[PDB]
Amino acid sequence: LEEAPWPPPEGAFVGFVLSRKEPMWADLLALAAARGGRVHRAPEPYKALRDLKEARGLLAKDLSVLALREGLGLPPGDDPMLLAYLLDPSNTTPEGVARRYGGEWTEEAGERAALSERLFANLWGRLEGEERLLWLYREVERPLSAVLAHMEATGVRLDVAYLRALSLEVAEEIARLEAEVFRLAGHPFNLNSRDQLERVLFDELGLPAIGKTEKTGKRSTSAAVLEALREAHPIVEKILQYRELTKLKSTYIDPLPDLIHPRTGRLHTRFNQTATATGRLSSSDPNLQNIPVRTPLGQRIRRAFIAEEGWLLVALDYSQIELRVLAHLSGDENLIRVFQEGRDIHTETASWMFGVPREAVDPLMRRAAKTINFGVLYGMSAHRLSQELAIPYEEAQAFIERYFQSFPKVRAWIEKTLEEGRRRGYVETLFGRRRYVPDLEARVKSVREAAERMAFNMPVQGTAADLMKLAMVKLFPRLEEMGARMLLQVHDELVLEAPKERAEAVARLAKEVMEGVYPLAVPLEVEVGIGEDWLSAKE
DNA sequence: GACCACGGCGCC
DNA sequence: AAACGGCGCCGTGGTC
Ligand SMILES: NCCCC#Cc1cn([C@H]2C[C@H](O)[C@@H](COP(=O)(O)OP(=O)(O)OP(=O)(O)O)O2)c2nc(N)[nH]c(=O)c12
Ligand SMILES: [Mg+2]
Ligand SMILES: [Mg+2]
Ligand SMILES: [Mg+2]
Ligand SMILES: [Mg+2]
Ligand SMILES: [Mg+2]
Repeated sequence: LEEAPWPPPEGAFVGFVLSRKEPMWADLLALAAARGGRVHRAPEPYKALRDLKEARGLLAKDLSVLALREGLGLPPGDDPMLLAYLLDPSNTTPEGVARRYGGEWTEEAGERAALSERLFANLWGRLEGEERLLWLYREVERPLSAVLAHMEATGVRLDVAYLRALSLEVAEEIARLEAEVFRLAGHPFNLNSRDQLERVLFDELGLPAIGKTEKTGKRSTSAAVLEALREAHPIVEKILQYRELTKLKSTYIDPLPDLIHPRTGRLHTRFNQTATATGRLSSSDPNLQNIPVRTPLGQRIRRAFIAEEGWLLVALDYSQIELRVLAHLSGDENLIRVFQEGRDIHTETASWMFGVPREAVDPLMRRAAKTINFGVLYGMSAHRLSQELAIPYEEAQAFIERYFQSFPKVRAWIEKTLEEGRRRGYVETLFGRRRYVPDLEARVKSVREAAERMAFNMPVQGTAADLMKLAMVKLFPRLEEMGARMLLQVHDELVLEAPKERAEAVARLAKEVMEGVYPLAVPLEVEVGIGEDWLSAKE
């Protein structure tokens, strides 16, 4: 390309180099733009951002987030990554996309700008005739990137002093557990080492091995294996408790307070738009989509996620979303009727599991039922949920029978989905998002059947993902008008931050927007709560 | 110091 | 672990 002085014309494709991958923490090392056979290199990157009308090109959201960080209202526009991801969700990296669609991902901003221009031209051409994918791009993915950029730049407040105090307390309990484990082992060792633990349990203590690990075939020390050995030796329970505490402390309690941004005083994640095979988002650096909530200590950690002073968090959560989606996709009368009657499958299953009336089902019991309901739906074995429920194999067989027999058209939709998948080479969501599954025609059964479970799950999980994305795009401008903030997305949950005076109105509006985003054969119901912290806002 | 595979596990 | 699906991060063991 012909070198030309900054600034570039309108509609130019940007290229840029960051000191690190996280846009909220990155230094803008270089900035460039390409248009009309010319490349414009910015002598002064930060000031040059002001000359841009939009961030158009590869990883557009990243540059936009950095711009927002610097108080510049620069929205992301066209991004070849989004086009490639829609064509094939295995297109997740700019390295891969460049190689596949015409270029090479380098470390020079000018070459990145030129690459962005070429890739877009080529990828836009491949979207010719793909009207459903084109609809997803224009109406969902492209505007969503703008929404996500604002969310990333906003961040969420965290009670740092609380977590630091909690760390000291957990450390003392960990010390008690590890000391007991070493005593019971008869000698100290690296309890964090599963290799050393394996030898202690199975060679020294002579406990029976239950399972083997996948890649190397070692005797597994997983929680599922330990759960089976809970009554064989006192050391097992102590290890399980050590596992829980060290997991939470090393993953959340200790790292998170060190990740507070010095300018915003808040915690900033990244919402990756081209990272999953189903169309779901992912969250990273740090992952805020896996904040603990199951155990007491876990809930204690979730409490650290708080609203700004004078504000309140609003948590909105779709009700039984994939089951409702399944009802629409399959068209099963029995399942549709269940949601028309306003029933709760999770509660009903949980009542059966613990053998109690459905009014005696606590949140923890209902949570466990989700493993059973979705597990069985997506192909869990009779042997597994017999171990999950600690019931005889024969009973576990019977549950799987009645589950599918209650909803006959579900199995029909699955068989239809798999056959179409074999013929076309891909499955699709309700809106036409695709996932290629070539292993549907594998001659090895274990491989073929594994692919099948991936294949028929994708339209269900993906449709729910499409619906949430659409809801986010619609909801965002409404929130901006109300002075409320969209903070987090957790797959089928949104976390908002609103002024105390407007909290209830925001909750009501967001609920209605989410419920009426795209009507199905069954009503979409959304549970909403308001609180000073994340945990309180979901109760 | 970084990167890796692995086992393991937090969430949806 | 076991024929649930979808993610990212932890420490270990290991290389470079
Ligand atoms: N396994 C430990 C127990 C907690 C859990 C969970 C799961 C959730 N999902 C998918 C299906 C849900 O529709 C979607 C949202 O998760 P959710 O809100 O927790 O569950 P749901 O929306 O069905 O219940 P609720 O929101 O009405 O309480 O994520 C799952 N999908 C699969 N294949 N397996 C799962 O375990 C889960
Ligand atoms: Mg407060
Ligand atoms: Mg939900
Ligand atoms: Mg949820
Ligand atoms: Mg792994
Ligand atoms: Mg290992």
